Amino acid sequence: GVDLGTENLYFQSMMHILSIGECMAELAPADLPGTYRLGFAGDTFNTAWYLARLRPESRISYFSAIGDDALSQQMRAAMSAAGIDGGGLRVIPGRTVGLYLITLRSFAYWRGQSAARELAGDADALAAAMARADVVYFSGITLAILDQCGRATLLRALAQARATGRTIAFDPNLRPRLWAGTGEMTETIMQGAAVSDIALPSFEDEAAWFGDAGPDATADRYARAGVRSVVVKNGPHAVHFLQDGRRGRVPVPPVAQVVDTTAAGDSFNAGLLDSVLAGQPLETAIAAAAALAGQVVQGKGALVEV
Amino acid sequence: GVDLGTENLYFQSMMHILSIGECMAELAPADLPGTYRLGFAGDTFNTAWYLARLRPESRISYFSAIGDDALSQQMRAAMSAAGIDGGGLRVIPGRTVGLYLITLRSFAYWRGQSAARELAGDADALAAAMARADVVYFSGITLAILDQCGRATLLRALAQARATGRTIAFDPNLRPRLWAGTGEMTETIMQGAAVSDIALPSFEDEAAWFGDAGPDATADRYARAGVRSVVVKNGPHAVHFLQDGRRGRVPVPPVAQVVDTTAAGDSFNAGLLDSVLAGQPLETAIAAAAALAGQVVQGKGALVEV
Ligand SMILES: Nc1ncnc2c1ncn2[C@@H]1O[C@H](COP(=O)(O)OP(=O)(O)O)[C@@H](O)[C@H]1O
Ligand SMILES: Nc1ncnc2c1ncn2[C@@H]1O[C@H](COP(=O)(O)OP(=O)(O)O)[C@@H](O)[C@H]1O
Ligand SMILES: [Cl-]
Ligand SMILES: [Cl-]
Repeated sequence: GVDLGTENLYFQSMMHILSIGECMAELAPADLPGTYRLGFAGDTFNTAWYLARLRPESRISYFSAIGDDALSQQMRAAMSAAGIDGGGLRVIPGRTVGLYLITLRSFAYWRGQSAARELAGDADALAAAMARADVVYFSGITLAILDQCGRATLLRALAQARATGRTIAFDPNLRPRLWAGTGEMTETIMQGAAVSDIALPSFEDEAAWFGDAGPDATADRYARAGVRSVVVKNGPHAVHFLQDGRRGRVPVPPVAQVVDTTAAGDSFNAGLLDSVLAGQPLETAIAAAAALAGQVVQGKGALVEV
Repeated sequence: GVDLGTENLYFQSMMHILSIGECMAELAPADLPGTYRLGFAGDTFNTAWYLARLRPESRISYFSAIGDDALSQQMRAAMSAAGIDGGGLRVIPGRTVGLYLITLRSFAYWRGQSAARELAGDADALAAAMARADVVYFSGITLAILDQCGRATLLRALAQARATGRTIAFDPNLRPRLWAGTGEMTETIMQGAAVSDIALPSFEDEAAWFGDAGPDATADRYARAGVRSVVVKNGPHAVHFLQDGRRGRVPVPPVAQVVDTTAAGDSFNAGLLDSVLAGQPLETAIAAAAALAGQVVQGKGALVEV
C-alpha cells in the first residue's frame, strides 16, 4: 500500500531514493522485565526509515533479500508501514533474516546465514532497482555481508548506474567483526568508494583502521578514489568536507542530554541526502543533517520520531 | 549455589546424571502483543531440566559451551536457578549462544555459529565431566552441531566412559536441517548408537529417514549396533522395547487436551532415566516416562511444571 506515484519515459512524479543493505530483526527490553519488544532496524534500513519521514511525498525504496517465514513477512509488513517501498525485495526460500538482541545495554547478533547475504545474487534485479533512482545509497555493511562474487556484482551495478546519471552515495560504516580480516575490509571499502559520488565516512573509525591523522586526510583518501563530495562526520565536532578540491567546515551545535548514539550516522546520512535531493547547497545539507542527528541522539533506539 | 554433595574415592552422596548438548536462548510471545519473553531451552537441556525436578536431591549436570556476553551469563544463571550443575560449562571468548524465536506457532532459529558447537574441543574436560557420572545422556543434536573432529572426540570419550561403567543413554532426535545431508545424518546417528547402552528413538522420525517398517525394525537396528535397551516412542501409541533379545510393549494412556507436543520426547527421556536410576524395572520406567510426557503435552512451552 505504499504510493509509488506515476511516470512517463522521461520523469517520475516522485523523487526516488534507493537504499541497499540488510534490515535486521531487533529485540529490545520492554517494560515488563524478562520481555523484549520486536522491531526492525539495520544501518541502511534506518537511513531509509528517516528518509521516508523527511520526505513522505517521495519514493523511498529498499533493496534486500529476506526469507519466506513469518518473521520475514513481519519485516516486509514493517517496511510498508514505515512508508518504505519494498517492492524490490527478493525472497530466499530456505533462509530467514538476521537478528540482534539488546540486553539490559549490550548488543548480541546473529546474521551469518541471513537471506540478505544473497541480495546481489540477481544482477538483473539489482539493475532494475537502480534504473530510475535519483540517488542510490549503500554502506560498508552492504559490502561486508556479500561474498566475493556478490560484491563484484554490486559494484558493477553501481558503476553502471552512476554512468547513466544515478547519484551514488556511500557510508563506509566500518564494522571489522563482519569482515574476514581488516586488510579485506579496507581494500573493499575503497572499491565501494571508487563507485561513489558522495561518501559519508566517520572519522574515528577511519582513523583506527586506515591510520588517518585527521578528517582532512580522510577526505583526501576518498577524493583520491574519485568521490566528488566527501562529508566527514566526527562525533560532536565540526564536520569537515571536501568537494571538487574545495574544503569546508560546518559546525555541530552542542547537544545536552545525549542518551543513545544509535543511528546517529544513519540519521545524519538521511538528513543530508534529503537536503541534497531538495537541491540545497552542501553546507546547508550538512547543517540539516547535523540538526536531525542531534535530535536522534536525544532519543532511545535506532528509530527516533523527530 | 547448586549443591554438589560430597564424595569419597568409592561413592558420591548424590546420584549423578550428566547431559551433554546445546542449550538455546528462546523467545516466546508474551501477553502484550509485539513482546516476547526470554527463556532457555534445547533438547538435552530440557531433559536435564525435567530431571532436576524429578530428583532434586540428586546431581544433574549439564556439559556444553557458551560465550562470555550478557546473554551467555543469563543462560548460566538460568541453569543454576533450575538446580542444574553447570560447573563444567566451557566459555568460548568470541562467540555467543544459539537462539530460537517462536512467532504467533512458527519456530525460527539461529545456531550456526553458537559456542556450543565447540563443546567437544577439549577432550580432557569432556572426560572429567563424565568420570563419575552414573548416566551420561546425549542426543543426535549433540552430534549434529559438532564438526567431524568434535564428533570423534565425543564418541571416544563416551566409549571410554562406557567401558569404566558409565551407563550411556542416547536420543537420536533426528533433525535433518542440522545436518549437511541425510546420508551423513543416518551414518553418524548409528555411530552414536554404537557407544550407547540405552537408545530412545522416536518411530515416525526413524521411519522417514531410515526406512523402518515398524517399531520392532527400529529396535532391531539399534540392538544391532550393540544397544542393550531400546525404547521406541511412537506418539500416542504403545511403546515397544527390546532388551537383550527380549521384546515388550508398554501402553500409553490416552491424553485429552493435547496442547503442545514441545519437549514430549525430552520429558519422556527424563522420566525414563529418573526411574532407571532409581533401580526400577524397564517396563515400570517406561510407564513413568509416558505419564510425565502425558502431562507435558498438556502444557505450553518446553518447560512445563508437573
Ligand atoms: N556527542 C554528540 N553530540 C552531538 N551530536 C552528535 C554527537 N555524536 C554524533 N552526533 C551527530 O551525529 C553525526 C554522526 O556522528 P557519528 O559518531 O559518526 O555517528 P555514529 O555514532 O553512528 O558513528 C555527527 O555528525 C553529529 O552531527
Ligand atoms: N498425542 C499424544 N498423546 C499422548 N501422549 C503423547 C502424545 N504424543 C507424545 N506423547 C508422549 O510423549 C512421548 C514421546 O513422543 P514423541 O512424539 O516421540 O515426542 P516428540 O513429539 O518430542 O518427538 C510418547 O511416548 C508419549 O508417551
Ligand atoms: Cl508514458
Ligand atoms: Cl575421601
